[PDB]
Amino acid sequence: RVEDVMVTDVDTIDITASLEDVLRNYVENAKGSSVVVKEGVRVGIVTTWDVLEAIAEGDDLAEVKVWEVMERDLVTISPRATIKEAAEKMVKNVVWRLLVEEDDEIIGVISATDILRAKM
Ligand SMILES: [Mg+2]
Repeated sequence: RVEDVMVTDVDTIDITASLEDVLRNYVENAKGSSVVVKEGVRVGIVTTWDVLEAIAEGDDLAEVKVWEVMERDLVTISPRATIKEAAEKMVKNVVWRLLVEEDDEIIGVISATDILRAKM
């Protein structure tokens, strides 16, 4: 199940950060995503795909704040879901990562990389 393959040690970024920060975190530290935090509460996820979308639109990455592009509802899954169910949600929503929520709070992230490694 998701709880068996998820990562609880999540990378976070403040809600006031920009896509330039997300880009930098990827290029300098290899971080493909971050869980967005607002005053200590995890509220969504921002990813390098959001950066690519901004580049495609010609946006100034420093001016796009992470709250403008973060996601939560369609990318959240229960730790009780099976790995196949997690893969199905990733495929339906065309995302590489899902936020894992329990007791209304984000407790981790599961990525297609994790699922592929577990299958192998
Ligand atoms: Mg998106």
